[PDB]
Amino acid sequence: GLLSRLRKREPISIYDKIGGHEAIEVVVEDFYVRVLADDQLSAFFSGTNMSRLKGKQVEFFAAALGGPEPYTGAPMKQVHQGRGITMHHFSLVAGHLADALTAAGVPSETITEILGVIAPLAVDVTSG
Ligand code: HEM
Ligand SMILES: [C-]#N
Repeated sequence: GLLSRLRKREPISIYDKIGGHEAIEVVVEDFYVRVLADDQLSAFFSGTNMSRLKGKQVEFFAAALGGPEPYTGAPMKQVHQGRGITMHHFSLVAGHLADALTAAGVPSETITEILGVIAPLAVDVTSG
């Protein structure tokens, strides 16, 4: 936990500094509200079990930012490949993530840091 890691002189992770698991859960919920209300994106998730996705994304986002959480989903390249996702789509999704972070009160500097961890994933997520 954060306390245990601090007693062992480990640096504070992005996960811990934005409020850990509960912060990620709040942000992911908001994020998908934003994504599904965007006409340019909603169709990608037609028929997708959103309850299930949100759970995987909470795990994935937590793990990526330094949480202890198990990621239980499939690899990014295999999940997204062939879905006709372009950098324009990727960027919109990253935009909604930034907007959810802002709405949750995450300092802009830390959102930029989070996008620096996420942006590289575009190589696996896009086909365009
Ligand atoms: C920004 C970086 C992204 C991350 C970290 C991410 C993460 C994830 C995760 C964890 C899953 C769940 C995989 C599983 O079920 O095992 C997933 C699935 C999915 N993602 Fe993404 N994603 C990203 C970008 C995008 C974009 C840009 C789109 C479309 C514009 C997209 C559309 C989808 C779809 C359609 C699924 C599968 C839902 C289903 O199985 O029906 N993702 N993604
Ligand atoms: C992908 N959400």
